[PDB]
Amino acid sequence: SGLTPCKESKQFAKREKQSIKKLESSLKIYAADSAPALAINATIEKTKRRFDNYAKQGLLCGADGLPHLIVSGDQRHWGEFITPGILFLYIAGWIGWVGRSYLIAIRDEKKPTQKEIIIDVPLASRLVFRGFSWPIAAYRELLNGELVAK
Amino acid sequence: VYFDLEDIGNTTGQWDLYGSDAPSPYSPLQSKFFETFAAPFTKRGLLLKFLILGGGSTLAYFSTTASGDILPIVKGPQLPPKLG
Amino acid sequence: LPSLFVPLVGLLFPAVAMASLFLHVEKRL
Amino acid sequence: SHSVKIYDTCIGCTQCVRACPTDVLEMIPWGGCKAKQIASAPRTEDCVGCKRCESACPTDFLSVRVYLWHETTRSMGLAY
Amino acid sequence: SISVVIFHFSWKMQSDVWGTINDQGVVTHITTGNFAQSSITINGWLRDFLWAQASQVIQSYGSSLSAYGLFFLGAH
Amino acid sequence: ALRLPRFSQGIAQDPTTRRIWFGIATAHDFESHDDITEGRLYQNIFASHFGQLAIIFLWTSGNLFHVAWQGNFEAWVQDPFHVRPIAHAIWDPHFGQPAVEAFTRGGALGPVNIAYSGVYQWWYTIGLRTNEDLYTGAIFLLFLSFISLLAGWLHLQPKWKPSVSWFKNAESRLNHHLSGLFGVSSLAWAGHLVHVAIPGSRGEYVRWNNFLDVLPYPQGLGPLLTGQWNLYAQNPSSSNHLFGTTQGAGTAILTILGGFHPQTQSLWLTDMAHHHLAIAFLFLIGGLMYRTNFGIGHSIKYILEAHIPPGGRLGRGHKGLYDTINNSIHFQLGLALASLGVITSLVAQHMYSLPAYAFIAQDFTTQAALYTHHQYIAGFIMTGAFAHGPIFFIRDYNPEQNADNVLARMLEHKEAIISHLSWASLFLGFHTLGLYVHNDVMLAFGTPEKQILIEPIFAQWIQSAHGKTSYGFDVLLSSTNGPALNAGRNIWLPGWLNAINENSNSLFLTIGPGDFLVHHAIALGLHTTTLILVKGALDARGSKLMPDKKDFGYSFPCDGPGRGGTCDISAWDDFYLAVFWMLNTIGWVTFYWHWKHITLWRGNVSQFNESSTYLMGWLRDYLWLNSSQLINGYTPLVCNSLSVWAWMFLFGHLVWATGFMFLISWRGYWQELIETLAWAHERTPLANLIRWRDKPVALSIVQARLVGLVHFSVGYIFTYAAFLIASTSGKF
Amino acid sequence: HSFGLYIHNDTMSALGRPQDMFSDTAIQLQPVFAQWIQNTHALAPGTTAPGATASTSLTWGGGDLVAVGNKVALLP
Amino acid sequence: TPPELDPNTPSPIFGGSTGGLLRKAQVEEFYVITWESPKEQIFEMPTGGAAIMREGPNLLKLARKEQCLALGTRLRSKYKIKYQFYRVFPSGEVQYLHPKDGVYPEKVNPGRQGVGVNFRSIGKNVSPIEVKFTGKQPYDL
Ligand code: CLA
Ligand code: CLA
Ligand code: CLA
Ligand code: CLA
Ligand code: CLA
Ligand SMILES: CC1=C(/C=C/C(C)=C/C=C/C(C)=C/C=C/C=C(C)/C=C/C=C(C)/C=C/C2=C(C)CCCC2(C)C)C(C)(C)CCC1
Ligand SMILES: CC1=C(/C=C/C(C)=C/C=C/C(C)=C\C=C\C=C(C)\C=C\C=C(C)\C=C\C2=C(C)CCCC2(C)C)C(C)(C)CCC1
Ligand SMILES: CC1=C(C/C=C(\C)CCC[C@H](C)CCC[C@H](C)CCCC(C)C)C(=O)c2ccccc2C1=O
Ligand SMILES: [Ca+2]
Repeated sequence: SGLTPCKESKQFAKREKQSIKKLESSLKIYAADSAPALAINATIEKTKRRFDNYAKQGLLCGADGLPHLIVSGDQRHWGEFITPGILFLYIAGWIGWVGRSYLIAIRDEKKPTQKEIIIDVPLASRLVFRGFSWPIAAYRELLNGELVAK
Repeated sequence: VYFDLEDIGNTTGQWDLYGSDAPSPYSPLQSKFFETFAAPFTKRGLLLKFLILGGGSTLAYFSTTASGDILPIVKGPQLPPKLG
Repeated sequence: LPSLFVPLVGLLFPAVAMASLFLHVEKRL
Repeated sequence: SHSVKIYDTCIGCTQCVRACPTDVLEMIPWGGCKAKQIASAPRTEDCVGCKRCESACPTDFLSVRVYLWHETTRSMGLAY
Repeated sequence: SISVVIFHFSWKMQSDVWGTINDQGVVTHITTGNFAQSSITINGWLRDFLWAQASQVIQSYGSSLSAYGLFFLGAH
Repeated sequence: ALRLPRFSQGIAQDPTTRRIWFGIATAHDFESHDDITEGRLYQNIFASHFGQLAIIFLWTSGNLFHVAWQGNFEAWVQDPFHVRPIAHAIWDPHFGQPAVEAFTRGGALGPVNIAYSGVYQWWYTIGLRTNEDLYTGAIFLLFLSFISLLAGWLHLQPKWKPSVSWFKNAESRLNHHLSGLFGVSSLAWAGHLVHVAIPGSRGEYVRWNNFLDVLPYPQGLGPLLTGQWNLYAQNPSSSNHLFGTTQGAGTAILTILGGFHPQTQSLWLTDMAHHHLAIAFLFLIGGLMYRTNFGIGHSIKYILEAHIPPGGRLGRGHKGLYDTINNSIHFQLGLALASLGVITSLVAQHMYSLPAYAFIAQDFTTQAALYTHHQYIAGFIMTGAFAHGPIFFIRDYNPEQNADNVLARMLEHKEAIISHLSWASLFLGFHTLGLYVHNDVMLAFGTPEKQILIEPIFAQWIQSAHGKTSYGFDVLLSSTNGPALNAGRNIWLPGWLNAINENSNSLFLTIGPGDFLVHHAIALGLHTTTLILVKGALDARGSKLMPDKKDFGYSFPCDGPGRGGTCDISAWDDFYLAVFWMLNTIGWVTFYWHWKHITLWRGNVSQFNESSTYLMGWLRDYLWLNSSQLINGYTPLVCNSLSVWAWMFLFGHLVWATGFMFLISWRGYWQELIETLAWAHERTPLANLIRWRDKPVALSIVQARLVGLVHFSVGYIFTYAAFLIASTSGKF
Repeated sequence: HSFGLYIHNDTMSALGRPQDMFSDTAIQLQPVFAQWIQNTHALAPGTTAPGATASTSLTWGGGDLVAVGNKVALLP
Repeated sequence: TPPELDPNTPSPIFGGSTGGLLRKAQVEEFYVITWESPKEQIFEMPTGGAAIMREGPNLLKLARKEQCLALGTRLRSKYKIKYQFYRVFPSGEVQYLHPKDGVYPEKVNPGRQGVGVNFRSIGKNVSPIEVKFTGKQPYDL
């Protein structure tokens, strides 16, 4: 954390300033009441909103003038890494768990490959929401998690 | 065209195609001049040595020279970066 | 000017070496 | 030349003998399978090593194997 | 073959054909007629053609042509 | 025998041109030679070893001779900062007049090459001062090179050849290599330092003529045997000390000041004499652990047999592992190369950060050259270590004799090892590339604030622990109330803290988000290359696709198109694959090193810190930017002294791409092409008077991959070297 | 006889021997057959093809240039 | 049973091809394949393009053998024909190659004796180390 918060970084302010002037420059050729003008003014308003949020959410900045992320585990920045991540692992786990629920449903059947190239959508729709409680995979792990043959 | 075990050579096209077999068209004496003056180089081995030692030293000999490039010559040398 | 060892290494040694290798390689005991 | 071996795992299908482009293998009487025949490599001097034999064996693991060895004119497939 | 053909085109046109002309007759070609003296060398193609002209695509970020900058690296 | 190569009858009976090719690439594979025995195996190697040492001694002898005869050195000693060291003289009749002018530098009389190996700083630091010193040194090595050949010849004679059991006397060799080869050598090196090197840095010249009636120290060996060794650190060189002179010169010969000599920016000579003296002790006492002929010591075998964790979680542990290694020379070479490869990188990473030679840090091209040099050597060595490992599994590994020991269990759960290495590579690859591309898009859309720049605070935390003031953190050695600080207080710490916090040197450089990304690239490179190599080793003896991959050996072309197709299925071939990845890995490492350093020397660490976070930056601000003076070596308008590097630069590109031919196009195409040329020659008048003695054939399947890889590698190395040297030396 | 000439040129230039290169200022390899044709199409209108007023292409024009805006459209 | 012998039998109609014999035939070996044709027919030459079979006995000289079997195999199917091929050498000795044992190799014959067969099949072969330094090889066993 050898950095300075973005709220109080001159370089971070110079970037917002320089960016807006560039978009405003383009604003000149199109005159006022105009489609491009409204499009550029919308980018400018989207630009201000962006920088505003970064400062607002206490993100440090580097001498470069750009925010940098802390992933150490520090509590002030869970938003930077840890919070989104857990969110990921939830979804990743969801997808994988549902995907594995399908293969087991498919495995003891006729031609199993037939449903791997042509999806059983009724079956899939039945199993998709099981991923919602996928971290109760843990309780499968206490018993039938993985194969004993290997 | 043919195929006889008797004559395999001929069977497998071992023909001296463009061979002459004609007598020597070279005038004699001329031949004899060349036969006595080029004779030392015809012994092999010795020719190999004559060409290596001879060709080697002959080459060395042109070690000596002028308008090759043996002259950095009177030209003020640059420094030319941090210097040196 | 000793820098005339260059051709010797540069050419003579290589030629001799090549010729010799060539001969050893094509030899049929 | 190359080295080619056969194993009692052979079932006498005879496919390699049919697969070979240079007539290396042949079938001989045997009593280890229902076909009562087994492959043999009596002419490994004419083999090229293309492994068309191996490519045609249905045993779990090949019952005919080709171990590429010393190269000869015959094995190098040279018409010159 | 085709790659050295289209490079033959691109350099020849910019160097000897295309360019700015004003109302005095003065013609100023894009690469300024360096094809004759520097396309005859592989280092010349590396330097005066590739290195020199690739500056636009590697300096296109932030510009309207940055998609070309992305496809440049993307294709590498 | 009959003809070449007569170490192999079966290959001499080859009527094609393949006999010559393969006769050269198998000349050192002694085990595959005809009528080979274990006796002749160890004897041939032993002899080759002397031959190798002879070449090494001869090689260094050449450098010394040429520096003395064609190099300044003496001129360099007076002005280290402002004199370019000369490699040797250039005599090339192809040289045009300009080239002769442009190249005559360093105050030479003719065209010369400028040395970038750094032997000048080394020999100046070492004590060497004039050319006379260099000549006698060259003579000495020429002598050592002779007695190497002489000893190699001697032990090939029947009455001096050593038995195989002599070579398998492990405990004796270890007791001697640790105690004598490492210890005594290091002990005697510190001797040279306090006698010649240190006094030489203090103006007094101590050679053979006067090293007897001259003391290295006033108290002169009295305090050493007394026990009061502290006297040798009583009066160190001053902070205003000038190297080679008495201005500021002390008397100390053994110190621990830490940090750098202010003038030379290198480690204190009195720090290094002490270093080797202390080293020699742990080594001297260390080489008395194993048993010989005096009834004391350890049985290495018995230790391994005794190291079996109860509850058998490692099975039978290390039992039988002694003979597994002592009988297999490949296992020994593998261990040797792996260990050597690691300390080769250790050398690289330590010599740029902690320079030991006077005035070497100021020479930026030399510093760049040496680092890149060793990191590629280390890289090549590492792949070889993972090559003989496989070879061991195929040629020497005895399954029954390694039953259920740690080595066997590796093969037992090989799928688990390989799959996780695959996961680690996939994880690193997906995100490192992912983050790089994300940042490139942000820069493309002109919004750098949207980048993902992760701060490497773990490593920043380490640097703080070392005492770097940046980042804050208040870690050990960075905190006033730290037991670790007050413990080393005013010993090595004042010198260390001063050096680590100097902004010029490369001692623990400041790192940021750009450093974070490249390191994961590096991590990616390591994991993948290992994944390739160990998958190769653990599958050398077989797989599901080829259960009997043994019986076929280390290197074979394939197993045909059956069972799906089996190209590049041999353990030799994944080596072949891994070299590419190792070249890619070291490439990332040296790109990282060289960019970080040229921006530092330029005083512009800003350019690196802001451009190394997206890949366009690397292409534009590192490669495209620094290629300017290089590619202008020769011009439609002129030629420079950098012309040779410009030529070599293309040469590298040429060799590199030429290798693509052997790697992309395969054999059957060329075989059919050649046989049409075989037809042509026989059917051409005047030409069919001349017949070939060896039948022309296409290069073999494996040979192609070897030839291709060599080109790819040669091009790789020669291209970057042309760029590294030119871009650096052009600017310095 | 195509690429080898380049490598020759690279080596001679790097050795500071521009006069030993294959170039217009040294050892010339003037493509006279294509040049003669080029000239023939120039003298084509009026002479060979009387019905043709101007040349087939401006690359055969010789002393004719066409510009639109400030940019060059085509020239010999 | 004794093999057939030859040879004075005619050869097929062809115009000439570049795939023909070379010096190898003259100094190393060359091969001959022979067959009986019921009709005068057209066939694809392995070395060349197209040739005409001659009704009755036919003789063809090819280099390499594989060429012999490739053509012969084609002769067996396609049209029904019986063929044989020999190895010539340069001295004049000749050697009967295929079939070589009465019957074709696909069909089991009692006369034949096995060569290169390992009764311990499987990949039950020993590790290379076991034979290290023993001229042997694991498969040879
Ligand atoms: C270290 C090795 C080496 C050395 C010492 C040389 C030296 C030379 N080269 Mg060669 N060259 C080499 C490697 C080498 N080259 C390689 C690897 C290539 C392939 C890229 C070439 C391609 C090359 C070309 C295309 C040419 C040269 C030319 C030259 C000459 C240019 C200087 C000059 O003009 O003076 C003097 C010019 C002379 C003509 C003097 C002639 C020298 C006399 C006749 C020597 C007598 C013959 C000799 C004894 C026979 C060899 C015996 C030996 C093998 C045992 C010079 C003798 C140029 C040349 O020779 O001009 C035609 C030239 O055209 N080189
Ligand atoms: C059911 C889906 C599924 C599940 C649960 C897994 C699980 C796993 N994989 Mg596999 N993988 C899959 C599909 C799946 N994979 C597919 C389709 C491919 C072909 C691209 C691969 C290729 C692959 C490789 C090369 C590796 C793994 C590895 C692994 C292991 C480590 C985690 C990982 O890196 O995965 C990463 C995932 C990928 C690289 C591919 C993405 C998989 C997609 C997104 C999921 C499939 C979605 C499916 C269509 C859903 C069907 C819906 C249904 C209801 C109709 C883990 C056991 C690694 C391993 O062996 O661990 C030690 C390993 O190296 N996977
Ligand atoms: C202590 C160092 C050491 C030693 C003693 C060995 C010893 C051996 N190696 Mg190992 N190896 C090593 C390090 C070492 N290696 C390293 C660092 C690597 C990674 C690159 C390898 C990778 C390797 C492979 C893949 C193989 C071996 C093999 C062998 C065995 C046969 C060697 C032979 O006869 O071929 C002779 C070698 C040559 C004749 C060299 C010709 C090819 C080289 C590479 C080209 C030279 C470079 C190029 C020309 C540079 C000039 C360019 C110019 C423009 C400047 C032998 C036991 C072989 C084996 O296992 O036996 C079957 C095997 O295939 N090694
Ligand atoms: C730039 C070229 C390139 C790239 C990208 C790769 C990438 C890879 N190599 Mg290869 N390799 C290369 C050159 C390359 N290699 C060369 C020249 C050689 C010498 C022959 C090798 C030899 C080699 C070997 C022997 C091995 C690899 C392995 C791998 C994988 C390593 C694990 C990893 O990074 O996970 C991450 C994956 C990637 C970085 C590639 C994914 C590409 C994108 C990001 C995927 C997303 C697609 C996106 C949605 C767009 C879709 C397009 C649309 C049309 C569908 C990875 C796929 C190892 C492996 O298989 O890992 C287990 C393996 O053992 N490589
Ligand atoms: C046609 C182009 C050409 C040719 C033929 C040469 C030739 C030469 N150059 Mg020049 N150079 C060139 C272009 C060329 N150069 C260009 C364009 C530049 C940039 C301006 C330079 C810049 C340059 C410099 C700075 C130097 C040279 C030097 C040399 C000489 C090396 C002497 C030597 O070591 O002997 C023999 C060659 C070797 C020992 C290296 C060969 C490496 C092989 C491949 C090793 C592998 C061998 C393998 C085991 C097979 C062995 C078989 C064999 C024994 C038969 C040689 C005369 C050096 C010199 O003057 O000598 C002191 C010198 O320092 N050149
Ligand atoms: C004290 C210290 C430390 C330490 C650390 C450590 C502890 C270390 C390490 C390290 C390590 C841990 C290393 C490693 C490594 C490795 C490698 C590099 C490997 C390899 C290998 C190979 C190549 C193998 C091969 C083989 C095979 C495969 C088969 C069998 C045989 C053999 C074995 C040969 C720290 C820094 C913390 C801190 C500071 C100081
Ligand atoms: C904390 C933290 C950190 C660190 C961390 C770590 C270091 C850790 C770890 C880790 C680890 C070391 C882990 C491990 C593991 C393991 C295993 C062994 C696994 C497994 C698994 C499985 C079996 C799964 C399965 C599944 C599921 C569950 C879901 C979906 C489907 C599937 C099937 C895929 C950091 C600093 C970065 C950041 C902050 C925070
Ligand atoms: C071009 C090519 C050939 C043909 C290449 C041949 C026949 C190379 C012949 C080498 C010629 C004679 C020149 C070699 C001279 C070199 C400078 C080597 C130096 C000589 C010694 C130092 C070794 C193959 O046979 C082949 C096989 C399999 C995959 C790819 C390829 C492939 O790409
Ligand atoms: Ca520092």
